[PDB]
Amino acid sequence: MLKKKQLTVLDLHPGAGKTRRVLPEIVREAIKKRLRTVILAPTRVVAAEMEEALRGLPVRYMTTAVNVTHSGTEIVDLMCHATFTSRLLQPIRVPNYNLNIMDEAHFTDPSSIAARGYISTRVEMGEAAAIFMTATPPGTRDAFPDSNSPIMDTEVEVPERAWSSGFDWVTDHSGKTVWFVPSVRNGNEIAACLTKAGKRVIQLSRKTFETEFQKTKNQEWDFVITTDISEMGANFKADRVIDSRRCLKPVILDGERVILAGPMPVTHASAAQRRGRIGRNPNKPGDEYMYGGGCAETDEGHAHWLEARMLLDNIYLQDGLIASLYRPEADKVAAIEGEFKLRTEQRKTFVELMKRGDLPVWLAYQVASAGITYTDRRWCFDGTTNNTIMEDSVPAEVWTKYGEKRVLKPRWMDARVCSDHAALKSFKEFAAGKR
Repeated sequence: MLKKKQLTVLDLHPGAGKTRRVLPEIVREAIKKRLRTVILAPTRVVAAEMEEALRGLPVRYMTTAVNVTHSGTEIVDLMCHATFTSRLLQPIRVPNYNLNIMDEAHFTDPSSIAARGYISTRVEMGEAAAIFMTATPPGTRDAFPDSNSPIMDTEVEVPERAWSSGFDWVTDHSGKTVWFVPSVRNGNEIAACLTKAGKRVIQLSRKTFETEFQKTKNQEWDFVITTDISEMGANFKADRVIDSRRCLKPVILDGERVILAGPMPVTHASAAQRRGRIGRNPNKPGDEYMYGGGCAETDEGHAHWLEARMLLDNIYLQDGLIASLYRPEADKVAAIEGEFKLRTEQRKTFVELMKRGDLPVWLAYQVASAGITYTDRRWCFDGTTNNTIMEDSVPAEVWTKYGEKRVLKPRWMDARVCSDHAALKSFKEFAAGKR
């Protein structure tokens, strides 16, 4: 697989040993052939598990998740998918890796889609080799792949709100359950219902993942309530997965706003990855998978793919050439290559609104493309009356950097800045000039 010009998809079933067995062998072969290599982890939690599997091999860990003193003689770098894309965007030269390995290559966050598009383009050009590691490559239609041990698959009605009766099977279980919910707010209601029933519940989401995932190892628990982030390599010692089979879909309406549509069905890849959390121990047959809906290709028209085109249009590749999306996922968005290419100063603003501002890609692009500078926050208050952001059914208010109390009313409305309490608190700090 290491020969130039080729992209290999390593699609072994979940738990087949892609990370702990195949990855170290690939790395040893790459170091033997003197290939400058990058290893891309979806999260800092996966990067730490990779360090355990790669111990004894010269790897440069470009992440604060690992505490290792580097020798300086490493030709293999390890970083998360988002750091790879961010460094490509920033005015820092990234080496032209001869071998690019992406673990959990099914990750649908805009930065992972951009990384696959950039790497696959370099491979098409004949400059590099790549290995995409995932049980569920783009376009997979099988939500029931193979496993290390047999799984009991049961289609059943799964509660998406607090319940008082009709779901005895949920609480009458004596093992550990991983339950996938469509959103943080939906998880809060179910966790509260399970806590009132006497269950020990841990909740996981993108922002709290690294911190709260440690609790799954450090303390006894009955249920883990998680968004889709746990589809990316998160391992549990559990015997059941309850799957709502639903997710939220960011959708761009009329090219002027982003809504969080749904909950709606997950893709086959997401369902197979959610189910993939169990049936991993060959000595423990009969782990359960309870699913409450069907699958659909909800990645079509999903804003993450349009956002990946905004990132790819602003990454230098060669003169005016622009990287295409990875072919199997390239029809998910109606987009013309280069339509989002920004001039030098506007691109620097676009990068800073994402990196320091913490804004979603689409929103950062609207602000940068309008000729607004990073610290100018007047756009957070000059939108139409229908863009008024609501908190507890009352308009959200902030003291501007001038000392004036104003209602948060952004010129461009992106529902992701207020998807939960923590998101809106962060956006209010942004509108106030606090970062």
